[PDB]
Amino acid sequence: MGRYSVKRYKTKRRTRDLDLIYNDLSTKESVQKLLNQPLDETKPGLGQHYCIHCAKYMETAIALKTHLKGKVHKRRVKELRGVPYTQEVSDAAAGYNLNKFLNRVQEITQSVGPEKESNEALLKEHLDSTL
Amino acid sequence: AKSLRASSHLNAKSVKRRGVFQKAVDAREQRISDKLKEDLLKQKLEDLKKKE
Amino acid sequence: SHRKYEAPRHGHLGFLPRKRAASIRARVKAFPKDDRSKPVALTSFLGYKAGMTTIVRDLDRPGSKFHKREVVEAVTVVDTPPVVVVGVVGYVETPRGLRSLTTVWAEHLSDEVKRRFYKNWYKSKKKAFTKYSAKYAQDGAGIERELARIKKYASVVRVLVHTQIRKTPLAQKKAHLAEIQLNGGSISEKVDWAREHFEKTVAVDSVFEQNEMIDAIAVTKGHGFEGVTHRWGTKKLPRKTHRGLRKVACIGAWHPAHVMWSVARAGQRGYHSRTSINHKIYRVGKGDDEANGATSFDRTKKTITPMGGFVHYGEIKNDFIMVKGCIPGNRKRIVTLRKSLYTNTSRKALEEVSLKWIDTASKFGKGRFQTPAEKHAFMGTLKKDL
Amino acid sequence: ATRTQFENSNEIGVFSKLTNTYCLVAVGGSENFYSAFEAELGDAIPIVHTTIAGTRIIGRMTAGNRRGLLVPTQTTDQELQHLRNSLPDSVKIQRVEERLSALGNVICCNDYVALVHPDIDRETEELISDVLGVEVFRQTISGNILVGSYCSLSNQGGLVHPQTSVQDQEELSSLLQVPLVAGTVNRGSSVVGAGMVVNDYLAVTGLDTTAPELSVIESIFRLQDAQPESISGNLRDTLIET
Amino acid sequence: SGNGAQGTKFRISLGLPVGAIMNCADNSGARNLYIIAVKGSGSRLNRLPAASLGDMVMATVKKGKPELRKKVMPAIVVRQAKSWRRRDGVFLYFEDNAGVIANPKGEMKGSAITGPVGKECADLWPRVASNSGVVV
Amino acid sequence: MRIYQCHFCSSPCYPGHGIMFVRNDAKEFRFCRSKCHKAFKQRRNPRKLKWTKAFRKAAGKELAVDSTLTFAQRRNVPVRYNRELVATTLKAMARIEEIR
RNA sequence: GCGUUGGAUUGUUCACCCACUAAUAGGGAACGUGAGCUGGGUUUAGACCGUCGUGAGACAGGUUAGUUUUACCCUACUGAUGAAUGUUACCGCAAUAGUAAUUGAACUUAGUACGAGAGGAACAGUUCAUUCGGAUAAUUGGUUUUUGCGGCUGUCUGAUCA
RNA sequence: GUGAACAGCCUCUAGUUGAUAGAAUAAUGUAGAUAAGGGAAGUCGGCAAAAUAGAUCCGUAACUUCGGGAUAAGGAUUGGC
Repeated sequence: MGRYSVKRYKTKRRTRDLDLIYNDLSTKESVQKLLNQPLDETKPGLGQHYCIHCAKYMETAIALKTHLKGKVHKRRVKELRGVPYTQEVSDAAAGYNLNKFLNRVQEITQSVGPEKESNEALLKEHLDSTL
Repeated sequence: AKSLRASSHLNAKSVKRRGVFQKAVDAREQRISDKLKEDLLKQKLEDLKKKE
Repeated sequence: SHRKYEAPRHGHLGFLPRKRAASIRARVKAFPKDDRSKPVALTSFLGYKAGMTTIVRDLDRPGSKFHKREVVEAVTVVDTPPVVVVGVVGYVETPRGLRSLTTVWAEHLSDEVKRRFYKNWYKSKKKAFTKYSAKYAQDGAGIERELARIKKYASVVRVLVHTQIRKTPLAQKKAHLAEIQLNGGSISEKVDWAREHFEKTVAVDSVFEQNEMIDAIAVTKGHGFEGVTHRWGTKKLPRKTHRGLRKVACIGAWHPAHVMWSVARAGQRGYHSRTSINHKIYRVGKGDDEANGATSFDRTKKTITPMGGFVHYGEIKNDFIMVKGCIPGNRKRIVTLRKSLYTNTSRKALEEVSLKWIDTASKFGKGRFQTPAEKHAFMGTLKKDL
Repeated sequence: ATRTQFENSNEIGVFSKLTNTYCLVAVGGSENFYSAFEAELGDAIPIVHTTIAGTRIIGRMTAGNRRGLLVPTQTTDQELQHLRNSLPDSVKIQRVEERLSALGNVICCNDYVALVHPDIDRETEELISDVLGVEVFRQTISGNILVGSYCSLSNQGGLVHPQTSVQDQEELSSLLQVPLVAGTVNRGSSVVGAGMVVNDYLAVTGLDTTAPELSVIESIFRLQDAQPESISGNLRDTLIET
Repeated sequence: SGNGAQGTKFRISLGLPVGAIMNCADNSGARNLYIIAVKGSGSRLNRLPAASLGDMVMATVKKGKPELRKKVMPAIVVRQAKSWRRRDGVFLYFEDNAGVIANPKGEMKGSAITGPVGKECADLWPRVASNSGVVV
Repeated sequence: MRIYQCHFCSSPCYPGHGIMFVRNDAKEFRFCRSKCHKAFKQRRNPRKLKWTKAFRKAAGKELAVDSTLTFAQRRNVPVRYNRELVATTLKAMARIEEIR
């Protein structure tokens, strides 16, 4: 309706979203798939220098050092902390599928949580060494 | 294709009115005329209450 | 030249002239013929339109690609209180037309139809039929004459009726008169039917029933003096043309040196009288019947009146006709429902519907609850409750 | 070995599902396609007019054998209720939620061994083995990604599309434990799973399917009662030309 | 409708007009498609022939294999991103525009289709329904 | 008919209300109304918006864990329709609402 | 009676190609159409080139830049009132004038009729769409001075509040 | 006061409250805006409008009279306490 929301938030100009980015950090395979992508000509960094949290390609390796030291990227780290808000959070609020929802909160607290927190802890060690 | 007022379809449509689709109307005009006879009998019963 | 590019005409020349109609109740131009063996049957009925709502339906249509599947669509709800007979008119066939020759009135009339005959009710001494009701003395003896004129003469018989505007939440107090023909055979049986209904009210289900194709006529939505571009559909001139862009550029040629009658000028839009045919009745509910909105599926006691009622209208606590599509006219206006004018041929005019869910969420905003019991269940409790 | 045409399409496995103990048909238009199943099957098994998510393509949305029937997520509650009313209690009917909806392209199976798409999740792979009572193997036919569209099975034998290498056939028959032939149906369609339906005693295919192609199909599924499939060597004379 | 299209095509909203670059979904070897014309279209002064979900449109490849490029060939739309109407009570829209290239019979060219194919297209073209990994 | 809730609003969405979005990952996002739909386009967070129900179950408002809130789950086996099951579920749903 | 298009190069009509479609039929109305437009072209003054001329200058050879005025009048046409028929009020009749619907597919009939061969119909029954028309606002979308609610920047009321 | 600034916006001293007004919100206007999907298919022609913009840091091509080209292109960031 306004001017500014139509500029950034059309359907054409949409980012990935907060659901799929949590699944990428959930395992060790897709961490190493997205870091070590094959070079592609259409993509901005020629298929290199990609941040996993902010799904965004960086041009130069110097453009990661300035990106990781900033309030934009610290924002997306804090955004991905809790349970990633699937559809099941919306239906459990109405009084519908608790045990489907209660098992997911149980697994993410026990199993997937500290495995994701280990995978992010190795990204900060990996991007430190290459840069 | 054939237009709305062509002689072929209007001869074809006249047979269907002789058949099924007039029977449903003649069934309809008997059920509605039954309730209109029961419209007087309910409204004459309320007139009997004031006769009391 | 030769126009270089053919294009269909803008506007329909059948509906000329576009002008304001004579009254807010459109007169009916033609009636279904006469099936003179059938019982006596009122041809039409008149009620008040009230809003719109959505209906889902399991479509029982053989041959379609939506056979045995669910279909959502929009319907209109016309408030239809019972209508009471007050008069009988006969028409003699002439070689000039149909000339009326006799009215007969019904010995005592309600306060509403006397209000139709004045424009200043509060000043008048209300002397409307006072010298006429005295003519129902010892045996009447004039009314028996004027009835027997219709029995002898008068090839067709129409029945004066009026509505019950005091029962409608619409605040206007003045009923509308109407003429409705009868289709029973043997005009003595036409006129002896109507003599037995003086001061007597006719319901809605006694004129229509479900799955019937009807047509509604009304006066459609005055918009005032409106320019050509939205009135006829003329294309806009591109941008910053000298003297306007919402108009017709070329209006004629050098011969004939007169503006033609068909060149899309500017003027009135809306408030015309229209006839739209083949509208299908889904539901004939009753005012005394609680749980009108409950289908065979829903099993929830609720009336079709949405939360906070219809917008710009009261409550449907009366008989109603749910019909699909969109009747011309707006809310709180008077429509007239004729019946079909000919036997309809297609399979669509034969199918029996079964409504699966009626919407009753509020139309004053984004309605998200059917009943107020749902909302207080879903919200929880509030500060003002305890 | 019956030729049958849905409205004017030679595709049958798209529009119908056929196992050993039931059959599923679409509802479009008129009962010509439904009658041809009553010509062959009789009253011995239930045949069900059904829709899946309000569609007509019910052979590519569902997947199953004589033990079970799997419907995707978008199957509505009425249509899931309608399947259990018709089919008896010996069949299990269970709605499955996934990423990918079309189970017919993804799961090809017999009564005994199933094959799945590689990207299918292991939380369904457990459910497939539990409902259908079969084994599950993750494999691709000739590097083509959809094992249900490009392969058709029964307990009798199996048929694959002609891009399958001969090395690929010998490896894959050890998994399915049935003989395998590269073939075409409906005059050279590569999509051999969608073109035909087959169970252990009946094959129904399109009208465009030629008489050399019926000879291959009647052989490998052994449709006559005294066929040991070795008559394909006797039917090799059709194969060299066609 | 026309040739190859089984059944009738109901009314859905017109999303892709002439000159619309849309993604190429299959594994044929192209990246994007450029609509130049819509088969089964009308004829009215100054209208643009607009495609919809599940129509066979002629489309040239702008970016892809040079073998596929510089020749006109049919294409079937599978994703729309304009809000259209299903006849049960919902309006839905996809994320982007997409099309797969085809012969005039209505047969597919590649083996796979990535992303969801529309339900209105999947009833209409059976060969698209054969290669559809994900429906809806 | 499947009275599904808003993805953002957790409010019931009757047939003919709101928009659905379909992701490339092919899960459905059926929305309550245009208010909730434009909040999802702008990438806002329903844990932080105070008027939604996902906030209230999380932030110590209206109770989350209950015995009556477990009855409504889902069923993926279609139990073949005896009447006397259905006649008691009408007594069941009337009672669970009285207790909730 | 009813339709007859979307684009590319040119100021150009004309011309030809690409593509859809049932088809892309031909012409008139001051070679329709400027107080309807456009100024692209043509038609003044400035200026460069080529030819001609001793020279002023010529060329409608080529190329650049160039003031577009008025309707409130009568009439036509689209709309809107109204004196005069005893008054005023309601319900009607129909003279005349206008007129509107249009094409393409699909299931079934049928892979049947037909064939020295492959190939390959229609009428009856039924479902949808294309162009046009008339309406309507349930729903979805668009619009916001309800400045309805909330937020933000600079400043001003001593600060909070407003 | 904000800010690079005698910019723009708001205020203090000083000055003015003058420019025919009242009621309603039809068409067409003049002035100023927003618009779903597609993005020049419009047109003599991207005319107009939209987009970009201040600032710190990284980075900058063909060519060149070696002075330039250059803010070339392109990329990260900006509040509060």
